[PDB]
Amino acid sequence: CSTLSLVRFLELGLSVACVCTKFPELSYVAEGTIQFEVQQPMIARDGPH
Amino acid sequence: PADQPVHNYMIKRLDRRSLNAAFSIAVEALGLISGENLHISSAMRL
Repeated sequence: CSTLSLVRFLELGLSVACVCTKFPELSYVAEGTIQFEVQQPMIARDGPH
Repeated sequence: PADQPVHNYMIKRLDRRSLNAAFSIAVEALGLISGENLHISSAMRL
Protein backbone atom coordinates (compact mmCIF):
# COMPACT_ATOMS: atom_id res chain seq x y z
CA CYS A 1 0.00 0.00 0.00
CA SER A 2 1.01 3.65 0.33
CA THR A 3 0.39 6.18 3.08
CA LEU A 4 -0.60 9.84 2.67
CA SER A 5 2.06 11.94 4.38
CA LEU A 6 0.04 14.95 5.48
CA VAL A 7 1.58 18.42 5.64
CA ARG A 8 0.69 21.24 8.00
CA PHE A 9 0.67 24.82 6.75
CA LEU A 10 1.71 26.45 10.03
CA GLU A 11 4.71 24.09 10.15
CA LEU A 12 5.87 25.26 6.71
CA GLY A 13 8.04 28.33 6.18
CA LEU A 14 5.72 30.47 4.06
CA SER A 15 3.58 31.07 7.18
CA VAL A 16 5.87 33.99 8.08
CA ALA A 17 4.44 36.04 5.21
CA CYS A 18 0.78 36.00 6.25
CA VAL A 19 -1.09 36.22 9.54
CA CYS A 20 -3.76 33.53 9.52
CA THR A 21 -6.83 34.01 11.69
CA LYS A 22 -10.16 32.20 11.52
CA PHE A 23 -13.26 34.35 11.03
CA PRO A 24 -16.28 32.04 11.40
CA GLU A 25 -19.15 34.31 10.28
CA LEU A 26 -17.27 35.97 7.40
CA SER A 27 -19.37 34.52 4.56
CA TYR A 28 -22.44 36.13 6.16
CA VAL A 29 -20.78 39.49 6.85
CA ALA A 30 -19.02 39.36 3.45
CA GLU A 31 -22.18 40.85 1.89
CA GLY A 32 -20.79 44.34 2.55
CA THR A 33 -17.44 46.07 2.35
CA ILE A 34 -15.05 46.34 5.30
CA GLN A 35 -13.04 49.28 4.01
CA PHE A 36 -10.37 50.30 6.50
CA GLU A 37 -7.65 52.76 5.51
CA VAL A 38 -4.20 52.48 7.06
CA GLN A 39 -1.98 55.59 7.40
CA GLN A 40 0.48 57.79 5.57
CA PRO A 41 3.41 59.63 7.20
CA MET A 42 4.24 63.25 6.45
CA ILE A 43 7.26 65.50 6.95
CA ALA A 44 6.90 68.88 8.67
CA ARG A 45 7.98 71.21 5.90
CA ASP A 46 8.77 74.82 6.72
CA GLY A 47 6.46 77.54 5.48
CA PRO A 48 2.77 77.60 6.40
CA HIS A 49 0.65 74.91 4.81
CA PRO B 1 60.36 93.52 16.18
CA ALA B 2 57.01 92.79 14.55
CA ASP B 3 55.97 89.34 15.83
CA GLN B 4 54.20 90.43 19.04
CA PRO B 5 51.72 87.53 19.50
CA VAL B 6 48.51 88.38 17.69
CA HIS B 7 44.95 88.54 18.99
CA ASN B 8 41.59 88.15 17.27
CA TYR B 9 37.93 88.69 18.11
CA MET B 10 35.58 86.98 15.66
CA ILE B 11 31.81 87.40 15.86
CA LYS B 12 28.92 85.53 14.26
CA ARG B 13 25.15 85.89 14.02
CA LEU B 14 22.12 83.68 14.46
CA ASP B 15 19.93 82.66 11.52
CA ARG B 16 16.17 82.48 12.02
CA ARG B 17 14.10 79.60 10.67
CA SER B 18 10.70 78.03 11.26
CA LEU B 19 9.27 74.50 11.11
CA ASN B 20 5.54 74.21 10.55
CA ALA B 21 2.94 71.44 10.50
CA ALA B 22 -0.68 71.01 9.43
CA PHE B 23 -3.73 69.48 11.11
CA SER B 24 -7.50 69.79 10.71
CA ILE B 25 -10.82 68.43 11.99
CA ALA B 26 -14.51 69.14 11.38
CA VAL B 27 -16.57 71.30 13.72
CA GLU B 28 -19.54 69.07 14.54
CA ALA B 29 -17.00 66.23 14.74
CA LEU B 30 -15.33 67.79 17.79
CA GLY B 31 -18.73 68.48 19.37
CA LEU B 32 -19.59 64.79 19.74
CA ILE B 33 -16.77 64.05 22.21
CA SER B 34 -17.67 66.81 24.69
CA GLY B 35 -20.98 65.32 25.84
CA GLU B 36 -20.58 62.57 28.44
CA ASN B 37 -23.21 59.89 27.84
CA LEU B 38 -23.48 56.25 28.91
CA HIS B 39 -27.59 53.80 24.29
CA ILE B 40 -28.21 57.36 23.01
CA SER B 41 -28.39 56.36 19.30
CA SER B 42 -25.09 58.08 18.48
CA ALA B 43 -22.26 55.65 19.34
CA MET B 44 -21.19 54.75 15.79
CA ARG B 45 -21.03 58.40 14.69
CA LEU B 46 -19.23 59.17 17.99
